[PDB]
Amino acid sequence: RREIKIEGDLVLGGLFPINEKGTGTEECGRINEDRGIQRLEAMLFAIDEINKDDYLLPGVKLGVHILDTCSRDTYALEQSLEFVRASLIPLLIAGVIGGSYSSVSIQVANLLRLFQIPQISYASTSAKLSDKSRYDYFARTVPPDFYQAKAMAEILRFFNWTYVSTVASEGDYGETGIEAFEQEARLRNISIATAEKVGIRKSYDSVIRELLQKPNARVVVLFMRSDDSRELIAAASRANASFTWVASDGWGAQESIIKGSEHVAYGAITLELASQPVRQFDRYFQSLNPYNNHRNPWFRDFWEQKFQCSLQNHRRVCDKHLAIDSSNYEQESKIMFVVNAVYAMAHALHKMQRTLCPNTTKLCDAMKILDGKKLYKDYLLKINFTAPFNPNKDADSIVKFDTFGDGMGRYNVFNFQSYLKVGHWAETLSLDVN
Amino acid sequence: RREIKIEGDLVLGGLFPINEKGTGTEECGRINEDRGIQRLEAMLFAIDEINKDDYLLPGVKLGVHILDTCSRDTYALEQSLEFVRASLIPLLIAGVIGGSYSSVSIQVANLLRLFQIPQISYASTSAKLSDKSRYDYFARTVPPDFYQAKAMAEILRFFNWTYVSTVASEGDYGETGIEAFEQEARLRNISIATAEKVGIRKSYDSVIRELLQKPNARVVVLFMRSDDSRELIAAASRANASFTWVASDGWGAQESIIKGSEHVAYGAITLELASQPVRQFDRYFQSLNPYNNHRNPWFRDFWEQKFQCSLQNHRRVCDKHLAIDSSNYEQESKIMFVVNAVYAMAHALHKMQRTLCPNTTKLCDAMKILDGKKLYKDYLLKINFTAPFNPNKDADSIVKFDTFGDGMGRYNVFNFQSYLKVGHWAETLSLDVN
Ligand SMILES: N[C@@]1(C(=O)O)C[C@@H](Sc2nc[nH]n2)[C@H]2[C@H](C(=O)O)[C@H]21
Ligand SMILES: N[C@@]1(C(=O)O)C[C@@H](Sc2nc[nH]n2)[C@H]2[C@H](C(=O)O)[C@H]21
Ligand SMILES: [Cl-]
Ligand SMILES: [Cl-]
Ligand SMILES: [Cl-]
Ligand SMILES: [Cl-]
Ligand SMILES: [Mg+2]
Ligand SMILES: [Mg+2]
Repeated sequence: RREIKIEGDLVLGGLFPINEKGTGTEECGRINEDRGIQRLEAMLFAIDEINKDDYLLPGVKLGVHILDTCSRDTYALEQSLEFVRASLIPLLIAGVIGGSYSSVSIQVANLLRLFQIPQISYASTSAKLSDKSRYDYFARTVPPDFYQAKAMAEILRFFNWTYVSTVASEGDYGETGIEAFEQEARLRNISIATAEKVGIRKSYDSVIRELLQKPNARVVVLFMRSDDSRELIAAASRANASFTWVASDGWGAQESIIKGSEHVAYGAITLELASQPVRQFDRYFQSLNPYNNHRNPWFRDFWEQKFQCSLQNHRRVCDKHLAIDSSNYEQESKIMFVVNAVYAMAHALHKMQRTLCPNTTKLCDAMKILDGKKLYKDYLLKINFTAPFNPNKDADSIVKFDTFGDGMGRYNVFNFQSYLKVGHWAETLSLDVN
Repeated sequence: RREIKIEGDLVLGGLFPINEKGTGTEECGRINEDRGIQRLEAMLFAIDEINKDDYLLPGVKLGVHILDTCSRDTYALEQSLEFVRASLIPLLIAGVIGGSYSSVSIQVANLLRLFQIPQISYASTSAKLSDKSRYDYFARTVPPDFYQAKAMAEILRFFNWTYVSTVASEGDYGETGIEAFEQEARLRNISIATAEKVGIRKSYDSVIRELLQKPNARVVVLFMRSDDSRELIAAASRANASFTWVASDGWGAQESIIKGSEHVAYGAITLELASQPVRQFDRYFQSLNPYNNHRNPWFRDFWEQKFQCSLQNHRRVCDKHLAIDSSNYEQESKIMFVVNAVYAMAHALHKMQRTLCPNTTKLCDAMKILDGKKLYKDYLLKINFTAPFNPNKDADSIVKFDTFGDGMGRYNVFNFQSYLKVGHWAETLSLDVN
């Protein structure tokens, strides 16, 4: 199999959806450029930055064992066995960075707790992962999706919107989120007219009718995914219904949802995961090409797929001058979370080495037989640090986890006109005038 | 490491506490003769009997991969990695037989569900293992300890004992059992005077006083372990209190508990796991000696430890004529459960091969890429068969599992005089005149 194995005094395992879930027969499909290639390179970028940082793990070199998940649960577990074979050629696995999808992260967390291997995910937002009776070694730099509920209800409780109607998607997201919203609304005196769930355009048209049948609530709180949100706005367009929507990140600040139904959408309050681009990362990512990137065994497949050419005769040959640049690259939204996950692990290990190895920077016999239980509970859960590549080194650039290992809730608010950043929800709400 | 690896068309993995949990530093201590050696040999005995049985898996040879757990959770998981490395030299692991202790079985179940490997335990009685949201691939031939509660309360509800007092041990056993009793008593109108829990002889003496403080209940339902039960009867002896005890298998029909306090114990109704000895097994077990048993790599250690001699110079040499016989061997209480667990797996696989391989006895390509999900839910959970070595082939010799994979509740009742078998509790109660 394909992998990135780089020796180090301590090794962080990594799991990324380098490939899309394979079609019917096959395990893996094409290369996931954004969630796969970029997120993987952001790990390598952070490891490289930590290994040049004399104030972080000055005498401990970080190594990596990066593996593809193929955006599948089973494939990720088979791969994860490398991290656990080690725990017993396999390396000194101090922790695991990943995965992306929550189904992957859940299955990996299930294997990892058995061997006391700390795990930080940069993208898995399911609420299930907050259950420490099941995922006791899991932590994440991204907040759980249920925090959007707390935030959305605060946007209502500010604007005193007490009589509100709700629509929710089917599955883990909609159901766990809306249930969290209901409970947070009940806590803040807010009432529900109709709780419509959604598993044909006529089905969404039926939901709009039930939303009209209670004309008392103008405010409709939405906790749906992208495709669901887009077809319920077109369903509100067909019936020409005028509702002020307060939607989750499934809608967010994207054009996909509002395409051809802009009129019915005006003045909708949406949520989006606040993230700041890692500038130094853009420079590193764009500098990569098949001539300089031999350490990534997927980079040639990535390149060949991106530029639709062959590096190697009925295929068109790749131009030696092709480049990842401003015309074809835009930093993936979760890069900041990948970098912060890697550094949280580095910060935890650095405080551990500092404590367990008095009068040395080097990995002493105590750290050599790593107590994962101690690393997670005593170091990882107790670290707070300014994000490494955040320009404004303020209180909202602090990387910390609550008692459940969940990252800090940081969402932005977006008004519709044209999406406009009308505020944020950190621990508390913030809005302007729109 | 030490192991029993025997090739077969299908392989059953096995886990047994061959060694006692090691002292402080060490992982493994001495050889557990009864729960380790015997239970392991009962697996090998059943595999041998199935491989001679032309009506059970006629054209599929069962192989084994038997490993030591060292009566530890971590050691069992490290070993279990052999079963999962296979699932991907490692063999075709169709299922796992074990472990003994519930902490071992819980940790193994946690690894095994990930790889869809069915698991049958012959001894793990914890209630936690009935939770299919956690242990979805686990089943057991032994019933969960909480069934004793249902049975004990029926002994009260027969004799109309409605005003009853309770004492419970600390930990998984006492607490889960007594809570199950309370709920089953509340269902049957029975009331509780004092619910005394127990984590010094004076501490048990305090409990007896609280039991006296409510002189209304003569009946005291006990859900404690052996050591706890023995010190609460001596505590009732010191204070000279006369209570009719209705106790769980922690007390059962053993002399250990009643030693020096026989008077206070008279007329106590105790529970014990009903099991019938496997006669053909006694013949096989006693026939074993270091000359004929090379397949068990622990048998020389077992022998050397049992007879306190060396097979190999300051140690006394083993007499070539020493033998496991009536003077030193008594079939371990759970042997029947080991044999039944192995056969339930064989019966499940046989019905699977029969269905998935029309017009052949041999392992066809469908069975070669085994669906553990199907084997467990569709075959293992749906098998019912007369116990292989049970003389009276009646309805109480049926090996079956409920929807949670739990084996059939079969306990015996024991009156004190001298312990006397005064009845049984199968699905319903049965008693005589005593
Ligand atoms: N938030 C995610 C999570 O699984 O927690 C969900 C998926 S996105 C998706 N695709 C279909 N439904 N949802 C992935 C996102 C990311 O990789 O940024 C994580
Ligand atoms: N019933 C058991 C289970 O763990 O389910 C409990 C232990 S016995 C024990 N020793 C200390 N406390 N309890 C073991 C018994 C067996 O091997 O027959 C299984
Ligand atoms: Cl993933
Ligand atoms: Cl979902
Ligand atoms: Cl065990
Ligand atoms: Cl216990
Ligand atoms: Mg450094
Ligand atoms: Mg046969």
